[PDB]
Amino acid sequence: AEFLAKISHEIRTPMNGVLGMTELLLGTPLSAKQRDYVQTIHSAGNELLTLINEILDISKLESGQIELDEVQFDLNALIEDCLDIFRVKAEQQRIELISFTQPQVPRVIGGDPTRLRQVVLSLLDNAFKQTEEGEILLVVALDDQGETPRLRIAVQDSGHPFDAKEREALLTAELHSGDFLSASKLGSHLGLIIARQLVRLMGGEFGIQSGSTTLSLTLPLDPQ
Amino acid sequence: FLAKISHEIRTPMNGVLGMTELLLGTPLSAKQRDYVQTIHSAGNELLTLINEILDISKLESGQIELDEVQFDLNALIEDCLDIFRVKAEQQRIELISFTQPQVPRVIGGDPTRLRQVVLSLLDNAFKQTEEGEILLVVALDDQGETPRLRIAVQDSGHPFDAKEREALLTAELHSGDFLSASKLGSHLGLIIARQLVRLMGGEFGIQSGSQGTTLSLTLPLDPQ
Ligand code: NI
Ligand code: NI
Ligand code: NI
Ligand code: NI
Ligand code: NI
Ligand code: NI
Repeated sequence: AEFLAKISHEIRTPMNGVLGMTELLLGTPLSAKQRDYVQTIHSAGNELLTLINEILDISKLESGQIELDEVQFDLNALIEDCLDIFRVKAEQQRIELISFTQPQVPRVIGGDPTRLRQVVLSLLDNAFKQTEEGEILLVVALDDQGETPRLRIAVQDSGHPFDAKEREALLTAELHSGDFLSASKLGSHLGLIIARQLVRLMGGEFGIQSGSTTLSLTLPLDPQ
Repeated sequence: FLAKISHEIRTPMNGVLGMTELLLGTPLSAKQRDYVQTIHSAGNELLTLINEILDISKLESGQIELDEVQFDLNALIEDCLDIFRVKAEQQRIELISFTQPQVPRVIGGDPTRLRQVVLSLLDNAFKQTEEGEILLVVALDDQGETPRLRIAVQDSGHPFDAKEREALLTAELHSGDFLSASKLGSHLGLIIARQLVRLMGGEFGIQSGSQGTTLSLTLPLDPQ
């Protein structure tokens, strides 16, 4: 996990130029059809750059190069924010965003918001690509089961929930430098897997119960 | 190239390069042209790098197996040189090739990788030499206990250092140390080229005369 982080500059350096010219190109006199192409380089280039950025920092985390910072953040305000990106396209029918935050759960807890923001988004975004019609509910509750209260977050999948082989391969997902690029055909897109690894790093477990899927994450916490 | 870059890196970058090849068909100013010209000449660099990084990790891990089929040796070596002739005509370079009288027409092996290794060395020449002559000698080597094939590519080019020579022969990934970040970007395909030959069955070494650098592999020629 040192490697990708060690040579991070040279994976960044040309990509910084691709968007560098692009966010610069918009200022030039662009014709009607030209600007349609240049912004495509902007729009598609970023979603690859963020992917690149998203795989390097997780590569840094498994090495122990950097730490997940512990701060006290508004748990509900983050979740309701996570919904608001998807609520704008929730007006299209045959899907319904539902949020249930059990009254017992705290409003603020100690953890890392940004990396939790990804995992909640990555679990939520997967539900949209899965469901053609239906409704998606996100529960934020704590399961008192266990020696010490632990927080749980789950998202319910609409269709073809999981391959029996496919899920097991998700639970035992550990990716190295080259492994993050190999395009394993088994199929959990990069987005899902990176998301999975973090939820192991912060403690707790990942759970998917496929019933004809509820991508569940159970972070820990100390009772205070 | 024998490693499939991810479904989520290849296709966004596929759209970026698709624009640059398409955008030049549109009238644009000179200063505007360089911006799109680099994205083609730089967006490829990252895509070439991600593949190269991935290729080593697959060679070391052993997930790569070689075909055993009969191919025409002359065509392959003749076909590789046809690629570079257009790149060699502009560059003031005369590339020449000699194939010994004794080396056979057909040998059993893997023609797809052997092309890549021959492509790998042959590219390195043009990368590090101008004004010079590039030569490709194909000749069997009888010094071993049994006749073996060996292919030599040398350039009237600038030599390799004492440490870059040592690095190309010893450095490995998911191992001790890769020794560089800046220096590998150009010479990474040569390590890959070594990985095949070392797997192919014979040793691949480099002897740098202080000017011409000869990169020669020895492949185990078929029994009879
Ligand atoms: Ni650096
Ligand atoms: Ni922007
Ligand atoms: Ni399926
Ligand atoms: Ni896809
Ligand atoms: Ni091209
Ligand atoms: Ni390793």
